[PDB]
Amino acid sequence: GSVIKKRRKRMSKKKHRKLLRRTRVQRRKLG
Amino acid sequence: TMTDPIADFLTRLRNANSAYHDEVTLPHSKLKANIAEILKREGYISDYRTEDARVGKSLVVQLKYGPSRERSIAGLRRVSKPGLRVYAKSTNLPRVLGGLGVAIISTSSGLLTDRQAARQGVGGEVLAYVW
Amino acid sequence: PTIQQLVRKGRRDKIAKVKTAALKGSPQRRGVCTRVYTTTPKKPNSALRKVARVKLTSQVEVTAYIPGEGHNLQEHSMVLVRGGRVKDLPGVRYKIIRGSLDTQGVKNRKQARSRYGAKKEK
Amino acid sequence: GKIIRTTKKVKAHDENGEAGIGDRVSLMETRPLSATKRWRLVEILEKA
RNA sequence: UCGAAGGUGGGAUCGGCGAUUGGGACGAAGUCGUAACAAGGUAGCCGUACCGGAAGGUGCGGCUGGAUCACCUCC
RNA sequence: AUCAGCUUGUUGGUGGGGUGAUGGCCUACCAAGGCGACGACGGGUAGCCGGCCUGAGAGGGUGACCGGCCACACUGGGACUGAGAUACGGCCCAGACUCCUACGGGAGGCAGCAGUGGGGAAUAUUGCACAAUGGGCGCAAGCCUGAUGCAGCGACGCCGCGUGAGGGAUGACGGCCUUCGGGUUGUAAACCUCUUUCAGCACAGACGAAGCGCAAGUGACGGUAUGUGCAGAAGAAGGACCGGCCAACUACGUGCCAGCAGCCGCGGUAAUACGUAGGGUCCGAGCGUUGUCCGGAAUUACUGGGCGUAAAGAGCUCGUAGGUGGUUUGUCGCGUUGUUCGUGAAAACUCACAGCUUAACUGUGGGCGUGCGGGCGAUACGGGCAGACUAGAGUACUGCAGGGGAGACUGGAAUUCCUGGUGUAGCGGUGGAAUGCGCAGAUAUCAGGAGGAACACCGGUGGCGAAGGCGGGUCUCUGGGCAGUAACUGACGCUGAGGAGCGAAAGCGUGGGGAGCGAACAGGAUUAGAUACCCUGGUAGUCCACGCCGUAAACGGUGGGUACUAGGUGUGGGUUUCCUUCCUUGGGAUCCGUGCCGUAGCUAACGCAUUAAGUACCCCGCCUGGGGAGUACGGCCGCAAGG
RNA sequence: ACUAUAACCAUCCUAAGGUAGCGAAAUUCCUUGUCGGGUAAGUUCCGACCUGCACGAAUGGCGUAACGACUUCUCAACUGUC
RNA sequence: CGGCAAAAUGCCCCCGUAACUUCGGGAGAAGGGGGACCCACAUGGCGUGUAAGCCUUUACGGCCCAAGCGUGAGUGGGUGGC
Repeated sequence: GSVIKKRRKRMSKKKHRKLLRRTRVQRRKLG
Repeated sequence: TMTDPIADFLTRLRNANSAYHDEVTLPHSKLKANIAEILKREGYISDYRTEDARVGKSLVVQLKYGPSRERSIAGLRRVSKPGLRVYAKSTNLPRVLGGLGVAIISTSSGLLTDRQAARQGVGGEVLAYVW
Repeated sequence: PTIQQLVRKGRRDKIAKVKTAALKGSPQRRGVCTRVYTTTPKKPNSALRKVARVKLTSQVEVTAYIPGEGHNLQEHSMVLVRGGRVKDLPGVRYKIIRGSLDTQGVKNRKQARSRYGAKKEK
Repeated sequence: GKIIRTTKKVKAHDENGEAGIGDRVSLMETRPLSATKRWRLVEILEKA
């Protein structure tokens, strides 16, 4: 299997983790 | 573990047939002997006999090949199996190879072929197909 | 799968995507033109496609395509819209029926007249 | 086409209560003796 | 006595709007950089942690879905 | 189940009450039950069926007409009368709405037939008759019947018919194309005969009524259908399409425009794809478009699919419910199977026949109604019951190999630092350097000391473990495996939804420890820029104890069990016959592992191939185009990260 | 690629140029900042924006269940507070 | 300036209680129902305990126990007042 699919999935995962890091305190205070 | 002795018998026959063996041995039981009887009487196998084994008895089957080494059996399929079992009435008995094959049916009158069961007006469990 | 797995879970068919949800089970709907304008298609093609913004009777705001050569549609014009997709335009699934209600049949049409609401010449 | 084994609970009525738990009992239908009670104990085939 | 409707009360549950705010898809030609594909010029990717305008970098463990190993003298 | 708990007249008993009738139907007392992952309790949607449409069938969608059952009658409660009540055109109350009122109070209920307004893309006449059939009352005549029988309107559907037929040419005119020759429209037309279907006019005129009536008559349809005459081809054709799928091509106009398009895709001055004209094709009182369902789609695969790399094997085990199960004897007749009886309304469907001038349509008679209930027959298989056996499974005994696991103690090399000699001016680092260290005596060399971590050679495609994983030594405790004997039990097996446990590294908590390495962080260098690669330092962390986490390219990208299907050759563990020195991998045989090459077979191919991805059987997990997204919302778990 | 800002670049200075988080704040002068909510009417109050005159990580930063004769705002009830 | 001060709630027994949470709380959350007297069940139940009775290692003994004294809670009916 091409590593292209792994690359797409990893970019999605990395962006989501970055978003989670950027809004940790906001999420904690809203929940 | 072993679940279907009948299917194991059929697969021993099929595997020996593909390998052009002249001989196939397996543990003996009444049902397997009756299936061997039907196969021999219908001319699919050469001959069968039952020796005795170390514990019980064995079944020995001679495979029939033509002069140019062409197999006398074209296929062997198990129809009714543990889990999903198949029963047919006397009127909707299956046809094998458009009638060119033989379907073995277990009726209360014993083991019969599809044509015998149709002629006698009986039904039962469809054990296997031979063609 | 196994027969037992089938009797335990069965087979579930794929769900069907509903097309033209704004029609709400009707072959046609009547709407009023929120705004009549023009737009450019996808990249491979190029034109000035004529598109109307229609507010249907099913309370759905929908963008519809105007077939034919010339049209006489302006604001607050009652039209009858149907289903039909235009490949070039991204999100247009409806076409305005020519020759019904305010919208007029095209002019000087002599072939496929019934598809553009142009009467037979006398 | 597979043969499926399903289980069902019925409530029977026995006067003297001679039937314990685990006994193969025989039942016969009857008119409603109460809500949910529609069977009458005939006899115990084999205790256990 | 029961009893529809009505009144009081505290909760369930389904939707709409919401100043502000997050990401997603698409958009010839804008800006910034070169991350991947040939050993892509630091092999790549998986989990995890930290860090960084951004792709990304680095640590620990793992995988091959990673390329090259010339000449090589005795027999 | 992104709804796991629900129930207190609720589950049962007794005595009463109540009812046409049994019954927590109601009631007093008593007991504590009842239902639920075979999905209770919630949420959403829905009148059910004969049937209808689609399909080869299985199946899928549906419940229009006609036919059966249920429910309701402005909304919500209630009873009364009665043989019978959701009492549509009954009653009582409450409510909303509409109307009358002398303000005290009253009236109303189209989801009956027409009709109106509104909503909508969209669905009809405020018609005729009780002549026929059915119903109510009456002894009866008779009366009532918007049930019903008819008519009106709408190509809304199915079916049928017509718009003419024969003859008619070097094939007229016109059109269009042209190679300028001519070709096509085209036997088409014009003309010559013939026939009039259907419409139009005239005349006659029904059946439906073995009916009703003891009156003399009685048909709503209807003076209709129909029949006979009259005249004349006379009054009667449009729609879509023509690049390929997919029958049917040329010219002119326009030029990335205007536009077309179901998909592929067509528009760039010479388009068979746009527009228009000739021609053509397919249908035809229709032809197309849109909406919806089935088919094609084997694209949810029972018939009839898959999971090494395309989407798809849980990280691995144990085990609950469940599913499934070796050889054999007897019995039951639950499944299975044969036959018979009852039922499966009619209509519909199919076969045959009959009647409408045919057809649609209608009637008659079979079949169908794939099922269920009762009796009778069979016992091969499945199952139950009662036994038996040892080939599976397990125990016993004798040996065997191993980094399997836990604890305790302990060894040596090397790195680092500290102390003391000798000893000087560099050491260190790189592709090349610089930060840095040293001249306060560094690096080097020797002796001594402290401390932590990892265990060179053995050591490999070799061993063990379910997987993660596991090698300095010794001791203690402990798990599994294999071989042989076969002494013992006698099917005790397999798989396993959920569930429980284990689970690399990183990370988290508390307490220790910290030599080396080292995210972050500092400088140096490279660079256009270096939040990097390289250099010098370097904190968490790496280590120990006790707990959390629960993920990995947790991979053989290959779930577990079992049987069968050519061989050749390494290597690990163990038994045994024969060369025999019996030293020897002597060689063979056999059991259990672990590699390589290779048949048959399988696969899209690569490849797999007795350790299967071959041939089959049992059980589990998972897949259904790509993104959005393993993300949002809800929930559970976690200290958090997050899962 | 309209305009706007500036992910980006250059340059001077320093021991280093403020990170996470929060921000009209017990810090915000201008100021009753602006928008939203609440009221018939809200310089106070709550939510948000960031232009932080002059927040900011043990003179700790940001939160936080429970607690308070603390400060602030709103509602019901109750009343001679009116 | 500000509900300051007053008013209001207030007990017992039942029923029933939200967000959030450090799982302990929040909580007396909130919100609601009954409460007098007489009679009957009822010479009832409960406590105590004498005589009687039973038992024993017999005594400053144990058990039980009519009578007597004390006492709730409930159920049903009735009575009176704002």
